[PDB]
Parts: sequence; C-alpha cells; structure tokens
Amino acid sequence: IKSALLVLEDGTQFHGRAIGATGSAVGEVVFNTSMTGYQEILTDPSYSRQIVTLTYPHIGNVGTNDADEESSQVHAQGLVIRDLPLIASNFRNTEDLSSYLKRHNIVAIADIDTRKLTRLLREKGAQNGCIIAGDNPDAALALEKARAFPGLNGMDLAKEVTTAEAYSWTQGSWTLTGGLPQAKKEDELPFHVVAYDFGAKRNILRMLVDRGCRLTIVPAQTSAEDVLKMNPDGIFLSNGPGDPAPCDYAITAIQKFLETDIPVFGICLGHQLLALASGAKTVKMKFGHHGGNHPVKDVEKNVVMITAQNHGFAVDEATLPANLRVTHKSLFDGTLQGIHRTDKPAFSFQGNPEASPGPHDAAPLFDHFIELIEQYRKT
Amino acid sequence: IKSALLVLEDGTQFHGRAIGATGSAVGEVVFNTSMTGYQEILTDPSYSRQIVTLTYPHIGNVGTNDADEESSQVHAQGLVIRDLPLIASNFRNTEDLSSYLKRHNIVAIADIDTRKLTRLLREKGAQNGCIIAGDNPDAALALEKARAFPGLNGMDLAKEVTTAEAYSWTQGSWTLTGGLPQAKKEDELPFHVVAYDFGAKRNILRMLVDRGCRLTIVPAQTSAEDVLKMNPDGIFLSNGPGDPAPCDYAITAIQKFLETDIPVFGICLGHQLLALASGAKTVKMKFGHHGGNHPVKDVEKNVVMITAQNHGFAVDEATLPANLRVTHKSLFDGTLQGIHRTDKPAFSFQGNPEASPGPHDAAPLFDHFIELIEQYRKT
Amino acid sequence: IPRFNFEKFAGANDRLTTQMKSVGEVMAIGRTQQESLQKALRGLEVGATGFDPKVSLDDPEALTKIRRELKDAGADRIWYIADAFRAGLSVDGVFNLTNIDRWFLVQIEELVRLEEKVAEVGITGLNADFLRQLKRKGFADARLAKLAGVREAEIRKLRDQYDLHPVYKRVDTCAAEFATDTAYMYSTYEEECEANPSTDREKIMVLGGGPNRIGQGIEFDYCCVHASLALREDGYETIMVNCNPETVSTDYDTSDRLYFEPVTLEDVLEIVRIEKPKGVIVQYGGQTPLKLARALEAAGVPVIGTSPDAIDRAEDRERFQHAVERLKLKQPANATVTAIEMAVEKAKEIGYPLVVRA
Amino acid sequence: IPRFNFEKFAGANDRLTTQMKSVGEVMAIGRTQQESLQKALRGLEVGATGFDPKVSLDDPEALTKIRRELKDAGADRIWYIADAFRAGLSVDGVFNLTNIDRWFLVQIEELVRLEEKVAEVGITGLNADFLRQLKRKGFADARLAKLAGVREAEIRKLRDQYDLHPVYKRVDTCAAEFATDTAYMYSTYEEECEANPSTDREKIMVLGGGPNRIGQGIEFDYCCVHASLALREDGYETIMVNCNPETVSTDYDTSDRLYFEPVTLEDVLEIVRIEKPKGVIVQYGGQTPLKLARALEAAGVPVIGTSPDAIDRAEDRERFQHAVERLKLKQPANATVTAIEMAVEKAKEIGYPLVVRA
Ligand SMILES: [Cl-]
Ligand SMILES: [Cl-]
Ligand SMILES: [Cl-]
Ligand SMILES: [Cl-]
Ligand SMILES: [Cl-]
Ligand SMILES: [K+]
Ligand SMILES: [K+]
Repeated sequence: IKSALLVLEDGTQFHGRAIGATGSAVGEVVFNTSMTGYQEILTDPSYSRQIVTLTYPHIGNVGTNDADEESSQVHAQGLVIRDLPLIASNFRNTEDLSSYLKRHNIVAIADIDTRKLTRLLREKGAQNGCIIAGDNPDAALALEKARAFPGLNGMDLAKEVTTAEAYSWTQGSWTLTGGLPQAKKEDELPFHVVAYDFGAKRNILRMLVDRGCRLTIVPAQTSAEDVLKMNPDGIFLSNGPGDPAPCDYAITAIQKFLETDIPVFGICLGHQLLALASGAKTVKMKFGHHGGNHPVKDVEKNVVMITAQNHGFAVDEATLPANLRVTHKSLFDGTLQGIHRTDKPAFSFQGNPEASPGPHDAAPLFDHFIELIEQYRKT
Repeated sequence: IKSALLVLEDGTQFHGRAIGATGSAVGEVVFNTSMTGYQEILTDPSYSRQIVTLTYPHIGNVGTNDADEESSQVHAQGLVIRDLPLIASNFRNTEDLSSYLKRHNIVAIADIDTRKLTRLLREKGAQNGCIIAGDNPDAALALEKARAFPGLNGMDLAKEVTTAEAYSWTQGSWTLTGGLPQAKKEDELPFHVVAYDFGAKRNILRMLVDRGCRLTIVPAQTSAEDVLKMNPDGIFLSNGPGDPAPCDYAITAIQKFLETDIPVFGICLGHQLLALASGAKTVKMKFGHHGGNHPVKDVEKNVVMITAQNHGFAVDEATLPANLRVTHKSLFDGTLQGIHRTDKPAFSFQGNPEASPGPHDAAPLFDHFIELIEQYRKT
Repeated sequence: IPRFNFEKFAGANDRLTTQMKSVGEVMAIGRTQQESLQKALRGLEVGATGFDPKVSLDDPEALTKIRRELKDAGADRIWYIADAFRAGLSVDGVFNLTNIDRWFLVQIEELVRLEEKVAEVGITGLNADFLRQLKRKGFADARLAKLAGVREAEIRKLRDQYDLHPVYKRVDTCAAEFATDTAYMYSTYEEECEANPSTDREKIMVLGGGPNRIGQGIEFDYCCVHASLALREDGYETIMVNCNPETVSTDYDTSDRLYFEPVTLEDVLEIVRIEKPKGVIVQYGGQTPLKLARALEAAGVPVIGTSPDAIDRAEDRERFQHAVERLKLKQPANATVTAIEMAVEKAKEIGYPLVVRA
Repeated sequence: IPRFNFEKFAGANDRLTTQMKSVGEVMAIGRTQQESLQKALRGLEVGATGFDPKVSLDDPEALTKIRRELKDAGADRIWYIADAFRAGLSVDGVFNLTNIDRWFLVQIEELVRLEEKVAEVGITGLNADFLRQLKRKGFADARLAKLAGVREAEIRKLRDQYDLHPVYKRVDTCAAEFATDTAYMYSTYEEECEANPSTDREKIMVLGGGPNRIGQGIEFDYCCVHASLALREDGYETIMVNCNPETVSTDYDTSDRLYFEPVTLEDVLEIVRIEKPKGVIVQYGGQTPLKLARALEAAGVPVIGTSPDAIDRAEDRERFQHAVERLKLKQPANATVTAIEMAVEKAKEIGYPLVVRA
C-alpha cells in the first residue's frame, strides 16, 4: 500500500495509489482524451506546470521507448490515471511506465475515478490541484499547496523551458522501418528556417526537416535583429507552455518580423503570439482543448480535419484586427483555430499539425509554409 | 548490463555486477565468513567505513526483515558478494536484498571471485578499496579513491555514529512466537544501566533488557560526571567502528568510572577502551576477526565457546597492566579475547556475546555483569 | 464474447476457425478490462458466474486436457485459460499455446490468484476493503459465493452491510468532454454515480434476453422492443435491461433509459434498487429473464404480468400435469422413471413409441 | 545426489518414500548451487550430461507424465522438473506438486531458459562471453554440444580457442581464513587457480568409478585406493579423481592430490591439462573410467597398463572369439541374430537352452 492523493483547489479529494516518484506535485489539473500516446503527451513542454489526467482508463499498455519522447524530459507536473497495467506489451517497449515515471521523478497516482474528475473539470472549469504520494498523505497540506498555486493565467512559462543557447537541428521523422533517422547534412536542406524555442516538440522540428528545412533553434528571448541577421528563408514560432500574453519579448520581435516579407508560421503558443503581435487578444479557456479527436474545419475549403489539441488559452475571434483573416475553427465549440495575415505571409494554427500523438490530418499546414518560403525565395 | 567494479589500493581489480545503488564507496575492505546473518552484519555500526565481502557465495537467500536490523541503518559502506540469488525464499522475508540495498543507497557488487579476494586479504592484510557501480566504471578513478582513503588506524568513528541525545532503552529480545516484544515499562526493570553508545548494536541492548536492565543510552562523549549523577547500577561500554585509541573522551571517562565501585562492562570496542583506560595498548590486526565460527577459550574454565566476531583492532597482551587479568584467548590465533580488573568490578570481551548474527555460546558473559550489579546493589 | 451452441450439433467439428460458428454475442462495458471481461462472462447466459472451472485440481490428466483446449481453441477456451493458471502453467506457456496477447493473459492470471485468496480466506476474510477490490475487478456475487462456500444471497447482504454497490456511468462518445442527456448506462464500482433517476415518473423495466442463441432469438427481442415502444407511447418511463450488442432493444432510441448490463439477478437488483420501478417485465426476454422471476420476487422486485408461481406451474411438468388433470384435459400418457428396468416396464405401461426427455 | 538401480528390480515399486532404495551417491562441489548441481548430475554415471530431457516437447501427453513424476517422485524427478519448465509450467506450479523450495526451483528454471537460448543461437551464437557464463553455470561441454547440434569435442575445441578453462579451488574448512597445504580440490569457472601443480614429480593419476551401484561397488574403490597407496609409497606423486563421497578413495589422506570431480572425459582432461601426469590408470574404477579409455587416449592422455585396444578386444564379443579361435580354446556355441525368425533358426543350430544377451 503506496498511497497517493490528489486534491483540487475546490477541496475535492481522490485517493488512490502512487505509481511514480515519492513526493508532491502542484499545477493546473487538465484532462486529455487521447486513447494512445501518453508518453508523447507526458514529454510535451506545453505540459509544464500542469497535472495531466488521462480519461482513457488503461495507461501504460505499451510501455515506453525513446522514440516516443517529445522532448528531453517529462514536462508534466504529475500524472492522474485510472489503471496502470500489470505489464506493458509491445515490441517497441523499453521500459514499463511506472519505472519510467520513477526514473523521471514524476509524482503519479492511479486508481482514481478519472471520470468524476473529468466531469468536474468540464463542468466547473480548470482547477489547480496537488498530488501527494507517500507514507501518509496530508490532505490538508495538499489542499493548501493547491490553493497556493499561482495559476497559469498571466504566467510566462515559455522563457522557462526555452533552450539556453541556439542550436542546429537537421533530423527528419521516424519510420517503422528505420526508426529515427540520422541527422541530415546541412547541404541536403534547401531551406533554412529559424525556430523560436518556446517549448518546441521534437516532432515539429522533424516535420519541418522532412519538408526541406534546416533549422536554427533559438531561445524564446531572441531578438528580431539577431534573427534577421541570419537571413532565414522563414521563421517558425513553436508551441509552448503557459500564458502567451506575458511574453512581451516575443510579441515585439514578432511585430518586428511582420514589417518584412519573411514568412512567419506559428503553431499553438506560436499561433497566439502572432495573433497578439497583430493586435488580437488571447483568453484563457474554461478548460481548453486536450485530445486527439478534435474536429477543425478549414473554412476556406469547407473541410474537416481531425486534429491533436493541447491548449488552455485561445485567440478571441471577435477582437481580430482587420489584417487577420480566420482560416479555421473548432467544430466542437467554434473557437478560433487558424489565422492568416491578409497583408503579410504570416499564418498560424491553434492545434498541433505535427500531432505526436494524434491524427496526421493537419500536416498540410506545414506545406503552406514551405510554399510561402519558396515564394519568398523566388524574390 | 549493470556494471560494477572493485579496486584495491594495491591496484587489483574485480569486475562484476552492480546490485545496489549507482555511485561509489570507499573504505577498508574486510572479509566475514558468516554463512548466515548478512543483514545483521550490514546493519552493524561496527562496519562504518568498511566494504564488507562475504565468503559464503549466495547472499540474499532469505531476503530481509526489520527484525533483523541491528541498528537504524546500513553502516557497511559497501557490500561484496559472489552471488545474489534469483529470489529470496523465506517466510520472514519482507524485501529482497537488491531492493533493500537500493533502498538504503548502498553501493554493492556481485559476481566477483570473493575467494580470490579473501586469499589476498588474508595473505597481505587489510587494504582500503573502492567500488564504483555505474555506466562505465572508471578504474583509475576507483584506484585513486582507494589510495586517498586515510585508513581506519588512528580513526575515531564512534564519535561519528553515536546518538546525538540520551535515550531510554527498555526493549527485549525477539522470539519466533512473539517476534520483537513491546518495550517494557521502566518499572518492570530492576537494574539501571548507563550504556555508552559507540555505535551499539540493538542486540546488546535487548540482551541487557532481558536480564532486568533498564537503559539509558548516552552519547559517546558523555562525561563521567554527567553519567555518575545518574546513579547507575552499572555502566555498559558498547561496540563500535574505527580505532578505539583516539577516543580520548571515553578513555578519560572510563578512568573515572574505574575510580568508583560501579560495575563496568564493555564489548569489543568497549573492551578495548576498558583496557586503554587501564593503561594497556591496542594494535591494529593484520586482517582482523570477522565471522561466526571463532573458538574462544575461557582460560579460567578451560572451555571453548564458538563465537561471533567483528573486530579489526586488538589489545596487546604483552602491554597488559597487572590489574588486568587475561580471561579469554582466541584459539584461532591466540589474540586477547577478554580481560577482568583484579581490583575492580570491571570486565570486557573482544567478541560479540550478543551475537546477531552468530552462535549464542558467549551470552553468559552477560550474566557476570548482572551478578556484579546486584552485588554492587547489595551495597 | 461470442455465443456458441455446439451442444445442439453433436457430430460437428467444434474447433474455432476462419468460418464463423457462433450463433450470437454478448457485450459488456467496464471501467477496466477485467471488470469488462467478467461482466461479459456472466452475461453470456451459458451458466458461468465468471471463470468457473472446467477441470478438477486433482485430475491427473487435466494439464493434458487443458493444453489441448488452449492449443486448439474451442468455444470453451477462455475458461480453460483460467484453468491453466490454476494448474500451474505460466503466462508464457499459455501465450505459446494460444497466441493471445500477454497483456490479456496477465489479467486473467491476476484474477485467478485473487480467487485462490478468496477460497483460502473464505467468507470471514471478505472484509470491506477486499470485497470492494473484488467488485472492482468485476467478480460476481455468485462466483465469490462459490469460492467462499456460501449462497449468493450471503455475498449480496455483505455488500449491503458495507454499502458496496456499483455506480452507473453513461456512454457519451467523448470521454466526458461534453455533457449528455441520453441515459445510456453501465455499472461499475466507482465513486460518482450518473444514473440520476426520475422521481417524477412511473417506470416499467423490461428485461432482455442477453446474447442470441438457438431457440432464443430476435423474436424475443422484438417483443421487448414492443413492450418498450407501447408503454413509452402510453406515458411510462421505460427502462430496458439487456446486453446483446446486435439488437434494437439496445439502441438508446428504443427506450427512455437503457442499462447495458448482464441480465442476472445481481445486476437487475442493483438497478431496481436505485430505479424503484412500478413494475418489471420478465415475460418477453425468453428463458433468460424467465429464470430470474422467482428470485426477483423473493428479493421484492415488482414483477408484472403472469406471476413467477404461475410461470412455474406451467414450466414444471409435474405441476403442469396436475393442472391438466384438474382441468380434465388430455395429455399423452407419461411417467417419471429412475431406473432402467423401471422404465422398460413403465414403458409397457405408456406404450411405444416413447419421447425420452431427460 | 542418490544413485538408484530400479531397472534391476523390474517388479519393484519405484516411487521414493521413507524407506531408502538408493544404492549409492555422487557428490559435487561448485562455487554456486547451479554449478554444483550440474556437476553432480553429470557425475552420477547414469548417462546424463546435465538436465537431459525425459519427455518430448511435442508429446500431447507429456504434461500428464510430467505431472505424475513431480507429484510422486521416482529417481528421475530432477529431470522431469526441467521438462516441466520446458513445457511452460511455472515455479509456483512445480512448487505445488513437489514441495521443493522455490529457492532451488528458480535456478533450474533459469538453466532451462539458458538452454533454450543455446538451441536458438546454435554454435555460432557460442561467443566467448556467452560460453563463459554457461560454463560458470555448470554446463557440460556435452550438454552444450547437444543443444547446439555438434560433437562434444567441438565445444571443447572452442573453449580451448577462447582459453576458457576452469580453475581449481581448495577445500580448507575455513572459507580461506587460513592457509592449507592439503591439495583437495574442485573445478570452477572462477579467476584464480589454486592447483599449483608440481614440476618436481613423476605423477600417476587414478580414476575412480563415481557413485556406487549394483555391480560397481566398493570392490573397485579398494582397488583404486591400493594403487594410490602403493605408488605413493614407491615415490610417485599420486592423483586421485573421484566424486563418491562415501569412500576411502575420496579421503584426502589416501593420495597426494585429490580432485573431487565427476569422472568424465571433460573433467579429467582439464585436470590432465594442468597436471601433466606420467600415467593414468583406467582399469581400476570399474565401468566408468573403462568407458573413457579410448577417448582419453585419443586426446593424448598417457594411459598405462593394458591398452584400451586390448580391453576392447576382450570386450568385443566378435574380436574375442577370434582370439579364442586363435588360441584354440573352447567357447560355447554362439551366433548373432537380427531377426526373430533368424533367431529361431540359429538357436536351432546352436542348441538350447540359450543365453540371450542383448
Ligand atoms: Cl476517486
Ligand atoms: Cl573477480
Ligand atoms: Cl484483505
Ligand atoms: Cl517393491
Ligand atoms: Cl550472447
Ligand atoms: K481509489
Ligand atoms: K566477474
């Protein structure tokens, strides 16, 4: 009996079993509907300071493997599941999930009614919480920490997970057959895109590479000037944790790029920043979107795509400056999912075209970027 | 493949398997011939700063249990074995050996030719060493750590393992049927013994309690005065790690006790201190006595006791002051095993009468102490 | 889980292959795979309470028989799998014979070990924490009762005493991401209940027939559906209870409330417990609900239409033979014979030919 | 390990009980239980080379035999335990039937698994590292050859290749706490060798006959003891190789150097390799060493006394007859048969009664 307990800001308690590291974890508690891809979710920087609840009951069936890592580490503050399986059963498995969590020092609880949890979050909106896994978990203590959490609203977390120094990436996507491929030689990549590291998934990077890009990842805080100084064929605004609003640096830099003709493409946090830099406004959603079965329609093409989502903030359609045209919307709630600068070659998508985990449906957004890129090059 | 390596100051390398924590350990290397009792041995404070090698090839056969803990923790700085068996197989087991070591963050290695190591220790005498368990163990590094280790000679470790504050001890010995008893009530114990904690084994204490003794375990450095004001029925000097010669504070205090008429009993380290306080000299042995089949002769009675031993230093018989008479000698090598003050109610034994592990043959030395206290009580 | 009927086809090859041989199917929903499976097992209407044993522990040839059933799958495979774990084979040995993914095999092994514990500890060891554990893994009151050597009703009371009852979750297509107004439900041993029953309406519950099998088909289901459509049309709140995934009775449009559950005494009483219906119909689902009638009434369930006693009078040959007599009607000559030589004579009495019916 | 002789007592009950029925025993020493156990099996003189299988993997009935053998031990139980693991039974399962502590059972299981790998990787997979590890677990070159489908000699040349030879440790009563001058040794696959053979003496090795069994008793050991005593007394350094713990021959006082080892070609050759004896005696320990003669001589071993050739001439039914023919001595009528109808006819020639020697 290795107890664990989760408490939400509202006082709700869920008692279950510790399945990862001993300790405590505090963050905003969110639910994710993905039936597969827990590893990828766990390792997505966007999950920084968030407690991840997975609605699919059996989490861990296939164990874990290095290829399934979205970053160098597990960003999730903690993990909430209904059942950890007895065994992992998959040829790609290199380590069982409990071992993995422990190894990454993650506080995780199993055996709780995740449904009740999801229902509460849906109904009453997101809540901050705390998990204590240990000998005799203090429920009063957990509540206090939950209540003492500052919250993600107005919290800049991009600066917190960004790389320290700029780096070069030239590695493409995995294949069943060849796994993760060797990094390409710079000369084999026609384009050179400069990527803003706001807590980037490796998959974004790999998919850009697959399309002919060679990249330079730069810290969140890079200046426009240093950026422009590189003479990129395009600029990329990665996905990333927290409130996009506070990232004044990014916004400024961005505004800076928009004065030029360099194609700019943002994904998720990148989508919100572009929007902000364009004069739009962002909002914190009631509970946001985390799942991999989310329908988004390309309104310009009247077509639906099933996509991967992982965001708690959104761009207000209503405050859209005139130079921003709406390109996609959520079919589940009508929220804004895509925009394109009417006057500039800058566009972004709220969802995650790179998926990992999730449907490959939105991959094509990447192609528009290349398109833009090549066009800028024609010039 | 989980690597581990043992390097001796002489440069000899032992390549094996890590079975405990990742990391390094430095200490004096000793061999113990006990075919049973590995846990008790690990948890003996006397082993502070020593890397213990067990000669019996299969270590871990019965797993581990709390009742078999001779102290709050594992003092052995490292463990060296030939084979860690597949499973633990005993009703009393509560945790397998590997798990336990890991638990206690002990570096341990298995799969080495412990016999080769024992032969070298025997022929060449004690040596300091280092175990490195990790990805790619650095031999050179291990060698250096072993070389830089200062050595136990001249080393006061009692001060390093003694209790911070005084405490009452009223718990008795374990039984098959009941297990460890609940601590008695102070009122169920007729005698009052002040026990100096030089890194005392729970068994000693338990055994005294079984004899009517209520305990107050005091810090190694406790003054004679502060002790005396306790109006103790007798004073007990515990066993412990390192060199007894540098515990000036204990020699002095002892000296004081000897001016009085209170009964004094020491075991192992306590025996050595007794002898020092009496003006005798100690010396470090070639490789020492560590085992549970050591025959000791009671010269007075001309009988043999098979005993438990764990000592690297010894009292020179030749330097023996006339007020100390020889009561027991080792049949294995003739070294000094017990002494008795001709003028005072003070005695001591080099072996471990409380065993744990080991034969129960020398438990009667405990009795002698009891008569003395009683007779001092008569008075 | 598929429903087979090999017992009606003597000389048939009863091994499973690429050509279907099943005559129906049952479905179960559980929060876990073990809970789901077990529920399905008790819903199959083959008389299993879950992993009931096929061979004896003390049978010298059991491992051989077990081995054969694993290697060459029959309709009984699943039971044999558990038998294998009780006879000593490892997960790996089972895998090897069956090719069934270890992820499933381990769950069944774990259930066996739990059962061995119940058998050891007995009813006395069935403390609240353990029983709840057991319930969470989908063990049925009837399976627990056999292991503990008591009656099903005893396990049932025990749960009452401890206030250990399932809760109901709703099916909703989106893992609770959006709310739902359809009352499409399944039982589970969790915290929060989503049943939210009306206090408003007079309810009528219709019990389904479970999976289809030879002699218990779609025809029973048509009647269930009709009971539901007519009564709803009339103003009653209709509650359907069934677990045949193939049917219209299990379409959430057919009734006001659907409980997709095994049609067993345990499952039904749990529903009735919380729904408090005006009446329950046991006459439209075939044999399945017919057999629960008396038990249901004993437990105080408000059964409507023809009485359980009445049903019995007609279903019991002996009871039936007397009513016919009473009525002065005509029935063919009959006789209950025990011994062979007792028949041969009695036979002479009745006159051939004869309809021997065990 | 006890040595039995049931085959000679055809009508006897052969299950093991409280009344002893074994006729001898072998003993082995190893640095681990696995090494020790394997050494004992191969020195038992029953034709085993380790855990040679008893039943076939593709026998539908095997689990039944295995079950019986585990449940009611006979002399072959040890082998059926490894058949059980090969057949997918678990440690718990074997435990339940035999009552043998799991501490022992997991080790046997672990060995079965290593054997599976050998069979799988074959000789090519017998790399230096895997080969070391196997040897360290007590695997005989002969068992390895078997699983890899090669000749024992190939496994042996390969070890030769990787310079993979055992080292010898000495028995000393004290776990190396004190030095010894006695040479009572055993082989092991460890680091340091304690053999330190002389370079000073003319050595004569005497080969014992392993455990005692009917027809191979104490008489053979007395002979071996006398050879040792006599030649030591005459000045030779005597080397005794034997593993019967009950006799005078394995008393360290009996010879100058004692190797308490299986009397097999493999174990003997490792010894001859470091000892470089002047002569080896194979005619005194009975059948055991006698059947090793040809192979020892082929390997370069200096066999003294009557040549393996001469021994075979006597022992060779057909070879002998010529010699008798040659010496013009009298022998009884005799012939080789193949077939029965042959037999009948021959018998006819030879005359009855007859001695029918298989
Ligand atoms: Cl809960
Ligand atoms: Cl070694
Ligand atoms: Cl319990
Ligand atoms: Cl008999
Ligand atoms: Cl290998
Ligand atoms: K729980
Ligand atoms: K080694």
